[PDB]
Amino acid sequence: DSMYGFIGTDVVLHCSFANPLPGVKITQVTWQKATNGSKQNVAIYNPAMGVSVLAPYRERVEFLRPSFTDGTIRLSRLELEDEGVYICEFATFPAGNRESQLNLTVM
Amino acid sequence: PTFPPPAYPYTESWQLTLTTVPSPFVGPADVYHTRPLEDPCGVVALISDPQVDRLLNEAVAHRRPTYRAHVAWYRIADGCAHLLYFIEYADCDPRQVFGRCRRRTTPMWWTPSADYMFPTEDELGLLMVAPGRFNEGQYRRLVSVDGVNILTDFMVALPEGQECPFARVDQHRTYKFGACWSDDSFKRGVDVMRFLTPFYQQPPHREVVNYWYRKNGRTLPRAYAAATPYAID
Repeated sequence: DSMYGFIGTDVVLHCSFANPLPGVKITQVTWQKATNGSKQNVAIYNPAMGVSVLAPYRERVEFLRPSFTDGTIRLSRLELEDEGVYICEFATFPAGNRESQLNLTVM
Repeated sequence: PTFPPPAYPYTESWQLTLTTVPSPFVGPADVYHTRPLEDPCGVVALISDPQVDRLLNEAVAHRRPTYRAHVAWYRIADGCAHLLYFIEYADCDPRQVFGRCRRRTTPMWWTPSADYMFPTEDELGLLMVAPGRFNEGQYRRLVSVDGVNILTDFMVALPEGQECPFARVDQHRTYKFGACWSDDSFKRGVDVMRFLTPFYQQPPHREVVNYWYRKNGRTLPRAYAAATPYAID
């Protein structure tokens, strides 16, 4: 998936989970950026304990509605450095980690 | 596969006292070697008593009603360490076996490895299910009770030649082992949930690794032979 955003602006990134079969529990959603060689996590949601947003995104990233039927966050005030692959990782049971990906372009 | 219930009751959180990964470079470490695989689709048992129950006996000796603790695993490269695992405990009962704690964090994993690695029932050892050859290397475990650290290094060897035909090798191509950190970086503070991600406790973690394994014709061994202070073959 490819998304486009403008600097200073905001983009809404979506979590593209397909069809969650019977009977997988979806436990968790983690947003991740591929940078430098691996991932680091951007934000995590879990109905169990709620929402956590990680540095350096602590003031730019926020969940919209917290859910897996969504998985949708908001990036604010875009920056050249934000361009790249964003992974949406889902902790499912008993299937394990399931992920999706999107490329962001900042213009 | 039913979703396992917790074992014992405990309040589960993402964090307790620690927000940064504790350094593994915290002293010398006793060396153990995992026993060789019969066939490359088998299970490797990073298992070795850290004799942590002494520290539990002293807590009963000095009459401390609870101990705190944390466990972490690392992959040691050259002057630097990759993250693999972290979990923290609070208000544990010294009279019970290790891990019986009223407050614990969700384990924090490096997810590519979580796909085929998972903790043992005692929470002090690791199991490496059907590993690709890239998993060769030095694994360090940190056990800490009331601020006192026990380090163990596990050297993992696997046959040259045969690599298991269904080993998880995809994520590794893309992300590998993750960032390599030096004691300096650890001191500065490597955020736990930035580079590690919250996962399932040992029982449900086991059922997922088991479900994948089965789906590949194999089944988890009933028992595992511990690691030795010496090399074999």
